Amino acid sequence: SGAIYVGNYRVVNRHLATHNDWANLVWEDSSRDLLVSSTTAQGCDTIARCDCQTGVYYCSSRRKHYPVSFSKPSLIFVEASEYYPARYQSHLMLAVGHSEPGDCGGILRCQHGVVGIVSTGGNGLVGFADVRDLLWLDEE
Ligand SMILES: [Zn+2]
Repeated sequence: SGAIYVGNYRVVNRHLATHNDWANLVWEDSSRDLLVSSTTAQGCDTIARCDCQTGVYYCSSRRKHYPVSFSKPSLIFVEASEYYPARYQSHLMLAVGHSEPGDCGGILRCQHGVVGIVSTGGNGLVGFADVRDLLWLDEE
């Protein structure tokens, strides 16, 4: 589990969204596994605005932050997981690393802020849903 809290936005994995998320929807995209809902309280996370390919992600199933290199956001074929069939997922970045279903929502961060959240795992790869292209999270 995990979310990003920026401005009056809450960013979560679409497969972990709550009724309150859907009842306060801003934007959602199944192909990216992302959903954004509106918040009453201001959040303090900064979204990275950059093309970094190195950062650190949180792996809840190891209670550890791991430094990783990660790929550019792309359309990646993902094997079946407990929450999606095998499919193409968009805006996805991969690294070599550990990722269980419970690790979804862990933050990937670089020197510029939050890059994305854990979304996929298996075959010794961890996939992160990028948020750096969602420039509107920074305003309004
Ligand atoms: Zn960066």
